[PDB]
Amino acid sequence: MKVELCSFSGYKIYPGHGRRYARTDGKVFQFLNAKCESAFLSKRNPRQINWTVLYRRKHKKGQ
Amino acid sequence: NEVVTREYTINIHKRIHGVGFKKRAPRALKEIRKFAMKEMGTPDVRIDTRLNKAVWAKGIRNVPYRIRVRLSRKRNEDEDSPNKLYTLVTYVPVTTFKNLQTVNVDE
Amino acid sequence: GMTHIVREVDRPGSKVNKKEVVEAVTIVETPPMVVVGIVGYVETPRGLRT
Amino acid sequence: STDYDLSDKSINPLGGFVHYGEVTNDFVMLKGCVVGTKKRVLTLRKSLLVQTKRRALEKIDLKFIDTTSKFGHGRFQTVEEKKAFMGPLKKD
Amino acid sequence: SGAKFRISLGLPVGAVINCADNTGAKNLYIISVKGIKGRLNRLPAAGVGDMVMATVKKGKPELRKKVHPAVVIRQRKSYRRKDGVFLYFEDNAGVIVNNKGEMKGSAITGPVAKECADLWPRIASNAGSIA
RNA sequence: CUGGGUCGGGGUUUCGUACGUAGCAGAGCAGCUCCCUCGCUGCGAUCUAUUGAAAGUCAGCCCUCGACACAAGGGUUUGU
RNA sequence: CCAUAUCCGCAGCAGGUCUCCAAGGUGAACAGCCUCUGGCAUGUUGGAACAAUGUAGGUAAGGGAAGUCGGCAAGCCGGA
Ligand SMILES: [Mg+2]
Ligand SMILES: [Mg+2]
Ligand SMILES: [Mg+2]
Ligand SMILES: [Mg+2]
Ligand SMILES: [Mg+2]
Ligand SMILES: [Mg+2]
Ligand SMILES: [Mg+2]
Ligand SMILES: [Mg+2]
Ligand SMILES: [Mg+2]
Repeated sequence: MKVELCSFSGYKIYPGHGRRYARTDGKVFQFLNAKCESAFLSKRNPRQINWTVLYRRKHKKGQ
Repeated sequence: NEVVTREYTINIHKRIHGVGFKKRAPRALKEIRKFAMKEMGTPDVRIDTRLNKAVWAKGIRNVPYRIRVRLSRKRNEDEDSPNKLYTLVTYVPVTTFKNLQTVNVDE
Repeated sequence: GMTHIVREVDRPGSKVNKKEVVEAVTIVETPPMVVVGIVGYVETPRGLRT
Repeated sequence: STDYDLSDKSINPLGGFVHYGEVTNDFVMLKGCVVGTKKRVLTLRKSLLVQTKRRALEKIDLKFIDTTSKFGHGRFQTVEEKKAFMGPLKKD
Repeated sequence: SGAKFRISLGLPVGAVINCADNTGAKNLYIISVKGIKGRLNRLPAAGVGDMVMATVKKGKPELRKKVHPAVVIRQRKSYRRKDGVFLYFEDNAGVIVNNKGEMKGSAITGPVAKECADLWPRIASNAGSIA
């Protein structure tokens, strides 16, 4: 088994969950639930969405 | 002991649940009437109008989720019906329902 | 209740051999039973009889 | 706990089993699915046939078991990882 | 000497997938599939790896008004691999072949699915990406 | 089995960061006059800090043993 | 009285029967949506629970008329 990280957020995945997507340019993305997909597909940058890891690292939230 | 009063808080959201938009608040008052009847073993119940206003204060669809009251037993001073006791329900206004218990008031 | 499980596979001649798979299960609770009594039967041309 | 993960975890999910409770007893683990609702009583009988097909004779050794909560979209195995990831909340 | 491992079918008859290779085609109107007996009032669906019979609707006059075989390479309908992952490819695409499985063009655009590269080796060679 | 109910507290989980206060953040603005136009009445969407916060969470989710009373009573029939 | 109860329709019948007066907001507008003056108690009865088939409304992964005598019905476009 391998764990993988979501592509919109940076949360973890265990191997029973999720979906995977392969845009026809020759790239793949992992997603964890319908919430995150719809965000990705609707062309939203995760650095505003304040429940994600990237936001928390950019605004130095925590520490 | 047989003339007594005390305070409660009630969760309406779990008693009215699954009901349509034209029967929610009216069934609240029925439930309240059930609550007392099982609580104080009395089949006679009155309701104060301040309480009714509170329930209908956001219409008939949207009914608040919790509320506090006061119950009182009484002994038919100016009434002679086949019942000898009656209960009474009144309203208490509150900013927050946190951490509150069923206290017993003494007067 | 129910859940799922990962295991490894040693079915030979397959396309999933020496690999991992994912599959569901059911969980069944089972304390130990207790014996209280006995009953003995007998065989007859109408069937059995207690 | 398999022979591989070696985490001090139980079979019970987070938030317990839905509509049932908390298992504190010996259990068995079946492949697939069964009849009936939860909390229902089952009977488990030995097979009346002979078993020679490889798909019956084979043997198994597990690697991983999932203890996510089923009362939503579980994403953590245990509370301990839930805390180490997030951090200290207003429970201070 | 393996298997195929049934998957979820997405492309019934009446669909127009796009073609990937470099022969001149743009569309492929499906008309039937290989390997279906059938049931009353059911439509013969198709998936990845499945070989089908197709016509062209946009391309060169030399190819139109004729029947060809084709093989499917990408679909948008989620399907399960035995590793517990569901997958999809943004589009529906095919390529033209002959009976024996030898492909007619020389190149392929985009990614090919693992589930057809196993069966058809000649397609697998000409593909840049995979899965 | 002293039990089960009502409220409460925790667990899980859904959406996505509450009112207020502070801000030398803020396109600009004309009034004030200590002309200061960073000093102010302030006009002002929006942004940042308190704040992964607030709100909801069995009514057919999990656990408690914390508070409250309550539970011996009723009615109709049955013979080898 | 002058009409979803005083008129005709067998009846306090969802039918039909000539005219006058005519506010605030949005908006091109006596359109449609909310309100004040004035009027009413849901239109010949009520309570409990949410099975089947119905009538009126809605939504649906992938494909898109392959359905059917027939794109019938629904849906798309819709103002400046
Ligand atoms: Mg679940
Ligand atoms: Mg037919
Ligand atoms: Mg109206
Ligand atoms: Mg009525
Ligand atoms: Mg009438
Ligand atoms: Mg559809
Ligand atoms: Mg036809
Ligand atoms: Mg036909
Ligand atoms: Mg029409």
